[PDB]
Amino acid sequence: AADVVACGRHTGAAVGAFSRRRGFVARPGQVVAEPSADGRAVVLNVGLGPAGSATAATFRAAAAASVRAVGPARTLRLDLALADGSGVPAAERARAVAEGAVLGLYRYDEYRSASPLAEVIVATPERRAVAEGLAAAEATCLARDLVNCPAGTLTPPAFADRIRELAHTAGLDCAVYEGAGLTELGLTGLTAVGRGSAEPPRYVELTYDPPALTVGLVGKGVTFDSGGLSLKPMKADMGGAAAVVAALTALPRLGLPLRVRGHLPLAENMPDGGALRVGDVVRHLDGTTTEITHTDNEGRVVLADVLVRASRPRSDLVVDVATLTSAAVHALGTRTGALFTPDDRLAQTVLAASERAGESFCRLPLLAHERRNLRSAVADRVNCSHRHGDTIQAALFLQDFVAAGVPWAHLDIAAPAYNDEGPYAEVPYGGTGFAVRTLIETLRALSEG
Amino acid sequence: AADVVACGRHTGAAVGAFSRRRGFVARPGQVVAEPSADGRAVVLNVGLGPAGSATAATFRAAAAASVRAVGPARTLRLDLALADGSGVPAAERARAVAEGAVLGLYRYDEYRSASPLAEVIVATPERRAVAEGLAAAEATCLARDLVNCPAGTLTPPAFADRIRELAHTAGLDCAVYEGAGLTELGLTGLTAVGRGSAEPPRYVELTYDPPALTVGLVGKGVTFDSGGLSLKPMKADMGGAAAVVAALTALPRLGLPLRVRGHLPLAENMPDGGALRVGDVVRHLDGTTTEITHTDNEGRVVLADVLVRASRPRSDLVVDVATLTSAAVHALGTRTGALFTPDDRLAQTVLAASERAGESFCRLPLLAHERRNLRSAVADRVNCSHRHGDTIQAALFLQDFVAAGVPWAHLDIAAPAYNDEGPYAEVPYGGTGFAVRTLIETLRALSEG
Amino acid sequence: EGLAAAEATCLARDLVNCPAGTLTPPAFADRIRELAHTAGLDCAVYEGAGLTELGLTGLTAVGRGSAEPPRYVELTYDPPALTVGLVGKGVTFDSGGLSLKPMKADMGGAAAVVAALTALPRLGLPLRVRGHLPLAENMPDGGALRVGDVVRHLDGTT
Ligand SMILES: [Cl-]
Ligand SMILES: [Cl-]
Repeated sequence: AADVVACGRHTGAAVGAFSRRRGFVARPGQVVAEPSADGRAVVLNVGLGPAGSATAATFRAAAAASVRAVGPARTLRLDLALADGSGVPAAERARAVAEGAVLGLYRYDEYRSASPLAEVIVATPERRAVAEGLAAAEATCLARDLVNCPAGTLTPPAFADRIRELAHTAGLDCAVYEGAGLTELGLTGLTAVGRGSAEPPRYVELTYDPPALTVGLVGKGVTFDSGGLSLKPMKADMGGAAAVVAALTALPRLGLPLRVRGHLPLAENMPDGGALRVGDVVRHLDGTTTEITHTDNEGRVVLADVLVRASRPRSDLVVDVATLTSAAVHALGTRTGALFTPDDRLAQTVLAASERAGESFCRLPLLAHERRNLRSAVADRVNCSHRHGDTIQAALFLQDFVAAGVPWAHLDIAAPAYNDEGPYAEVPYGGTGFAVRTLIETLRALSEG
Repeated sequence: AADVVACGRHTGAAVGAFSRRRGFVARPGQVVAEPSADGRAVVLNVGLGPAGSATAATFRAAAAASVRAVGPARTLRLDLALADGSGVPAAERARAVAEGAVLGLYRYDEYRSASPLAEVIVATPERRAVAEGLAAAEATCLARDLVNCPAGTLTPPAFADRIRELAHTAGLDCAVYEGAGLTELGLTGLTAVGRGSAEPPRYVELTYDPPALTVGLVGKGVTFDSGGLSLKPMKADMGGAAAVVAALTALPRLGLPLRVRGHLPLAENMPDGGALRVGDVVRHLDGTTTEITHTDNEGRVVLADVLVRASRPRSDLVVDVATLTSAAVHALGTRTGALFTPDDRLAQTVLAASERAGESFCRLPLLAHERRNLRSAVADRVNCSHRHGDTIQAALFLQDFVAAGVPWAHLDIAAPAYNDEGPYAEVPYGGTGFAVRTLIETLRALSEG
Repeated sequence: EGLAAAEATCLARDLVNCPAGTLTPPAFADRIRELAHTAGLDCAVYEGAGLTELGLTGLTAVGRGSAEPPRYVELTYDPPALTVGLVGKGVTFDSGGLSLKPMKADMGGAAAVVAALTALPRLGLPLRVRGHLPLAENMPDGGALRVGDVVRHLDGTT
């Protein structure tokens, strides 16, 4: 038997006298606990708001609120997806409730010294949708764990080792490049940025090959970013690599008819007697040059050569994900990512995917007039203009390295990848796993078309 | 006879040997001067780039480059709009060339102590288009003059006087509110913000009533902003009011079948023994309250009551224009404005209008999750969260004051209203008149539908 | 005369413009050696133990944080009755060290001295001129010069 049962209630739905006396008015995520009818167990009444305004995000948030209110129970049954009357179809309700339950239960206690809850059950006939939601949420929590991991544990070599182990679990193809084998690939930005650190850099390629469409995902894996010699105005700057790895791990379970390759440059950015210097010039894999005008804009320099490699003459589409710029957050706020692409059809695909996933993105323009801020007196471009517009300038910088004719999108997720404000809804303090579920929904949509 | 004739040349078009020897390759805006065939005058060869890639902006920029290269000539004939072969229709070429000529000739020398050019002629059969372009550019230059004017000359009372004089020129209806007559309107934000200054505030309503659609335009007219007691991290913070006034002055010439009302709060924000204090609460015209948490976010507080008045139970649509937030510029850069509206159809109308005008805007989202950053411990809202996302938060703040059911758009033009980098194309250093031409094109489109 | 003076100026411009990753102290010493060879200016490059022997304590202390080792170069034009010594600061990259700045152009003095010396054989001045060129990077590092450290100089002062 369930120790606790969570009942979804839209505004106007009947609850008992005790629930009314406690102030239950079905506000989204409001929870009031009471004894079960027979007095042997617990019932949670959980608000879903007005039936007419409810979305999948309402259900996701209500499930997370339910799991947070479980107390010392061993078993919890969520009946939330059985609540009908909203416009959210049964399968969408089931998927969202399953996701919210896993996301809301997430804890990162690995590094504390010194959970009665053994089973969460989602009630619904939509078993496929439950499975899909659990898998998406489990992938999100993998990314959360990677971001939360101290940089001393998750070094570039350790991260490469972890990716290899994850790949083995579905027999994703995995190649790890290190030392002389890495030098051979000509990823000059990665090796230049990574050299100051005592930890050597790594490059990992991770392939799902279950198709007619091949998608390349590029994820920024800076495991610790101190700003280098220039300083910042630090373990979470591998959030892009975390999102890409996690999305790839979810694909074998979903069984999408789509080939997907992950490209993952891993490094630390540290000050040191041998660190990358202001004024240095990097000669990239495509023969073009970048002048290092600020060592804290290292991400774009690392990604450059990987985008050349990923788009070389073959992937039909390349998507990069990176915690790239701080300028983004000033106008967009802390919970919204930035999307760049020249392809309007790809923009709509990514944006609709983010809406299904409950993740907030804003498309920003690849402004031609900001290219003047890439100009260098010495090299082909700079990595920092010291002027306003760095979020757009970084996107334009990356665009230079994507081979002619290859559709491309760039996701700048610096702010929403790490929550330094309190927990809310299904999102914890700290590493969030932001963009995992957007990526999965994007890949699902691309596989259909 | 013309002392100078400017000839438009697309890439591949024939020029003489001298022009080739000087390096003329028809780059957009490249100018090479040479003797006329008879040796009595001057010819400018002016680049228009590849015929296939040329836009109206190409023509606007080429015309501005031509006028800058005139030397001591008394008369200039631009033949640029006669260049065909691009996809830009003849009327669009003529309008753009006329605009670029006026915009490129602009100078603000009123305050220097101690122009042989008497006539600029645009050659084309499209005389209506030339007239339209000259009028749009003349309105833009009016806004440039107002922004460039020292704050000691353009005080709130002086600005109100200037608007009255401008209105008289077409018999636009004009009402100026001051002193006790101003107090009666209940524009509490304007009177609170304006009180520290020795200059009293003004409120001006300016109406074009030549229609079935009535549009309200609200323009922020802070003639000098010191930041108040809180300080800034200053004469150009009336760029929104300048744009609105200038757009209104252009309507009688164009003769649009559309009623348009301008609403213009004018004030200085100064530190003083009687200045607005951090912690003060403003009770607005709609009965709601705002807590002043930072005196440098005064614009939104001034606009609040005017939006109540402008949308009160009647205008079919309200558009506000304001140099509102500095956060905008960090990710968008210095040459792009921010557009906010909940109405997708209105967004497309404004964006297409800006494209016709050659002005850069980016639509940003009214993010529901940023409303939590409007919360106050004392009042209904704050004017500053001290958190990231202020550009979005300011838009949400303003949205609160627009009456239910009234379509609304907000243009945040803080960065592109004043060019503190060098002149380029048709844009000078200093006051730019940004958004005048977007507003005119928006009103044209609305009048058709 | 004008072409030669301007060509020397442009040599200095090239050295200053060169990225610090290319123009390291060892690379700069190599370039000076090659320039000297072109007129047979006498050139001595001091490195490692040979450098330590000269007792240029300030140079070795400042230069130690960097992965790049310091160099000291003496470059002599000896075509005279007057002998002039030119000393040029050759910090090829200055990060500020551990204290930080409030960076490749801090070898402009060494560049000017080297370039002036290269112009003398063409002009044929009846004057002996010696260049003295300490070359190093100033970097933060676990082994970098510390605030509070004391340098004992070649003259015994601190
Ligand atoms: Cl970067
Ligand atoms: Cl404001």
